[PDB]
Amino acid sequence: MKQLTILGSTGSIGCSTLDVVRHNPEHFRVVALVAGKNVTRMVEQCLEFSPRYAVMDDEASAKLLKTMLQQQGSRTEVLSGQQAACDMAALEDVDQVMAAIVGAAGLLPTLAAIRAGKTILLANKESLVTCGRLFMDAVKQSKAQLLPVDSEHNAIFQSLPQPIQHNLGYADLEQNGVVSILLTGSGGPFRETPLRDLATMTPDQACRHPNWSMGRKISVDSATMMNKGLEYIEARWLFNASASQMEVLIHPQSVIHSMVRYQDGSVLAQLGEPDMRTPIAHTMAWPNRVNSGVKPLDFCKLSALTFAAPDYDRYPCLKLAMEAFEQGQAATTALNAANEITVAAFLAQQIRFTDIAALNLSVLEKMDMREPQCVDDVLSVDANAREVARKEVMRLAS
Amino acid sequence: MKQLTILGSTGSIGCSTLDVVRHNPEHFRVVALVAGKNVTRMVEQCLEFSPRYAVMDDEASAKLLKTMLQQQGSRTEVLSGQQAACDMAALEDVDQVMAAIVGAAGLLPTLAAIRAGKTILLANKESLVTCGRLFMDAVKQSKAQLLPVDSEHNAIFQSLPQPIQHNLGYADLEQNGVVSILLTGSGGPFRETPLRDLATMTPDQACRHPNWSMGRKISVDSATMMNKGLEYIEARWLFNASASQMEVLIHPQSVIHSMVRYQDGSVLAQLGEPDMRTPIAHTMAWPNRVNSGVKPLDFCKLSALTFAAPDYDRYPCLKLAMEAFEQGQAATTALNAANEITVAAFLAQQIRFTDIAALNLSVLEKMDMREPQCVDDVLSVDANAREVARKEVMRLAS
Repeated sequence: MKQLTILGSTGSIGCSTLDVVRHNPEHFRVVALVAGKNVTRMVEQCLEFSPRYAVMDDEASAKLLKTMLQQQGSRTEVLSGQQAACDMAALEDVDQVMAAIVGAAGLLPTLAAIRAGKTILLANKESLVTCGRLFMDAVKQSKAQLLPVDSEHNAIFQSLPQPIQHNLGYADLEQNGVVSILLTGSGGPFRETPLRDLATMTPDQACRHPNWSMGRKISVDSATMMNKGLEYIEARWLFNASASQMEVLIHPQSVIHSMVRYQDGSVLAQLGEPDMRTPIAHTMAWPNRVNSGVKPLDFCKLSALTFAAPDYDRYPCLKLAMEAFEQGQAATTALNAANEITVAAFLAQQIRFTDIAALNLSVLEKMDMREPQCVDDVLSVDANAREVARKEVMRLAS
Repeated sequence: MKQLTILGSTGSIGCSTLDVVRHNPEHFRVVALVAGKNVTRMVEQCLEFSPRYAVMDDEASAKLLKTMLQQQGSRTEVLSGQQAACDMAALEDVDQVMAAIVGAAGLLPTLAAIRAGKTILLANKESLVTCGRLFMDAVKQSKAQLLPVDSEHNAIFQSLPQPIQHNLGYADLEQNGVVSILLTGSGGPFRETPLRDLATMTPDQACRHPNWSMGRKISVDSATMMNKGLEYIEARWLFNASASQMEVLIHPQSVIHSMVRYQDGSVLAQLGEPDMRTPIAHTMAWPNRVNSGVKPLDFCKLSALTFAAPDYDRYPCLKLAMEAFEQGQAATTALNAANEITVAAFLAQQIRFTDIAALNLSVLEKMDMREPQCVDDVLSVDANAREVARKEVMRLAS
């Protein structure tokens, strides 16, 4: 029986996680839930899973949640604030922590889960893009077990050897028969449009906080393969791989989610339906399995599997991301920050598509910052880079 | 440092095994070699790997080998006979035993390797088709570690969880997250013709004892998918899977060598070049890896990956093999024996292609034997079935 804390229970990953709990009330039990302002949804989950505690963004929200739960017979106790989240991640009884809170707000709470040595279900992969060094170091110390939730990372993890799985982050690939990691993907035709996505979003698989403004940034990051690059930066930290132990492959149908190349010629891969309950069910039941309510992949109703090396010429960002990794976390944090701004600039037609990679590049060159020492320097580099990218994006719009 | 005995060192699998030893003289050391009448080749390997002992088919051969080795300064000692082979498989210093001796001659020596609790590199998969119960039972007792050498089995094994890998044969799939095993293949167009094979056989990768008469039986067994069925019977013993935990998929390009379906929706697969040094290098270095001198699979120079459920109507044998498994090892041994005879009958145009499945079927029905208790009853059922299939094949040719 595994007890767990969910950081960001009112997002896509959150409800997905709970549904795995729902189908397996005999293997899991929510100890605490953490969210932002979504009171209504929070109440639902508390009534259904009877968590010990529940944390919201601010007290105004905590109070409302505290009232509704009260006038509805709920033993759950309510708290609020960032520190309370961090404390929820370190509770003694907690075995796993689903780190599904994106952005800065997710850094400290996630770091505290590691500090405490909890099994960490990494679902905010974007945090390794900036605090890769910090998180991975802290992991090495507490021996906290990392289990990637993202689709490709989880595929790689599932395809690696036991010794590397049990010591994710600080093990050695050469010593364990691993020649390279094959990060797969598809972007250009950037897999699917945010338009076709909205059209096929069913009435229950929409726990994902709306924000249409985001699905657009994602598709742009997918057209420039900047998303592949962040996956690259991330993959290198998690698996502790070198530039020469990484291989990027374009795979259109997305059936194979990523693979691992071995010394004897063998290559291991994980395949499956695009449902996020598979990766999630995997990390939660590791090192065993559980049903996630996902359909078995049907090999008869599939399209041909294709592969191709990316054309680093049509997609400068991917090469730019791979290059920043070599320049350290200051470079990666900067690259990420500038991209946020330049992509927004492009959507707001202030610049052209092609200027994204250009501006991103110019920004990295104009900056000269040191390697972030803690979550606070990362944020400093972040904010510092967002400023330059802005002073730049306007000097062009003129 | 792993010391090993090779049973059948002058065949395709044998030299392949030694080449893995050749590239890794720091991880392996041949303790003894076993072969038949190929004196010349035996001498080569003894001079190159300095085995402690060498065993041949009969003394005439042992004497010749003993002379040539002698008049060429070889400390290796020579023996002959079946019992000597069995003794070579049970030597204290031996860590692994490459069981690459096909047919009846391979049963006892392989059984003795298991009895002794050696790590068994199963390369004569056809032995599980008749003594599945015997071998698997004996394995369970000595805790001998089985490591399948065949392409699909090794792919499945590599794609299974640790607990099942470390206890191959007697573990439970349900309990370890495994829903089913996906045995892949291709036969009709039966992959490649023995004609196109001869044409592309290079001057060094021809350690395979000639016998063109065999490559033909293989292609016929591939056109009737009787080979898929034996893979099925075998796969069930090794992985201890039920009829419902087996799925047969047709996969033309043979890049994916087989896969495993999991409870959470994940499916694991192993891919690679068709070279037998990969599976071999894997079983020898398990649970770690070693270089096998096989080229890394190039995903850029591949053809589209296709899958399809087999049409059990066009290929009765596959359905027949799956059905015999349910009837026990008497049925499977019989099915195999009759097939030998009927396929030979077809090549010798005494019957038609379509009569193979028919005759195979009639034979199973006309027989009523008990479950083989030991290697001797299996041989009895075998010989008993070969006789019927003959009395039948001639009543038709009339």
